[PDB]
Amino acid sequence: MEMEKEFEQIDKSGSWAAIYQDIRHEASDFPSRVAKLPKNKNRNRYRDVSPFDHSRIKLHQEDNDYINASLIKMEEAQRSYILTQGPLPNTVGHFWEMVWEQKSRGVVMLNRVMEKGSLKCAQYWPQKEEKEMIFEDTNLKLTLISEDIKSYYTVRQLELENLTTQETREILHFHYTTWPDFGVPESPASFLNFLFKVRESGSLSPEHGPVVVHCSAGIGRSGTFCLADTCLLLMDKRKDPSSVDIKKVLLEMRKFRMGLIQTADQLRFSYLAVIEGAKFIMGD
Ligand SMILES: OCc1ccc(-n2cnc3ccccc32)cc1
Repeated sequence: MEMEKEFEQIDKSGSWAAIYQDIRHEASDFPSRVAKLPKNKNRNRYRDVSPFDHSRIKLHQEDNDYINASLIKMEEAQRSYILTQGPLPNTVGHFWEMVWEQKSRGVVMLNRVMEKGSLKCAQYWPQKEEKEMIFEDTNLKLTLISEDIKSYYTVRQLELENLTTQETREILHFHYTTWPDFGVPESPASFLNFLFKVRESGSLSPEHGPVVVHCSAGIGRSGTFCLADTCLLLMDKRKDPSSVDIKKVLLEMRKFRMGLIQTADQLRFSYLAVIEGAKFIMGD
């Protein structure tokens, strides 16, 4: 079926939970043996969210190459994304090592450091120009260059230096600051505006390594971001945009990381975002 009318048909019939449970039943199951080794317990935030072995990002280290991060490679859309958990106190150096080694231009953050009165990820970037951060375990230096605070999101320019070679690179930090502590946003307008700002920066384009996107577990809000982006790109590429099937795209992405889209409300929000976004791309 088309999307917008499949949407109204699920709303009127109140069957979002049944649709979402079908997706969970059909989703791929691949091994995640490296994630579960005892030496990696303090490298995982949640015991039930792990990268598959076949798609995990490897650190370029011989001691321990493990990080909780996955490469999502979308062949028809010609887009790739790295989805990862929010960094832990003992993985902030690994996180920036990955950004460096994978040649990423942008980092997309979809959570606040504290939500619901608890810490959802480490404070992993510097907050003042004159107070830079040094990660001694991976030999990197990170400096805040500039910060632009808007009503729904903040964009930061960062300098990452590999202290071993003295090479430097400019990284863009795109921080969506207004996702509610409970539920999903009422309108997708600010989330779509944010997605378009990431696109306009070059961070999603083939002349760079994959964008790094995270929330707390790296599967819920993070899954919503890449699902909406890929569906909109396919609607631009195909002769028949109504052929794009958001459930089929989500199941393809779940071949590369488990659990993408965590609730039926996140599934409905993803439909809403793609529907509204497809009107702005053209003229309605
Ligand atoms: O790239 C954004 C983009 C491109 C095309 C379209 N689009 C045009 N006609 C359509 C019919 C059905 C569904 C989507 C449609 C939307 C969004």
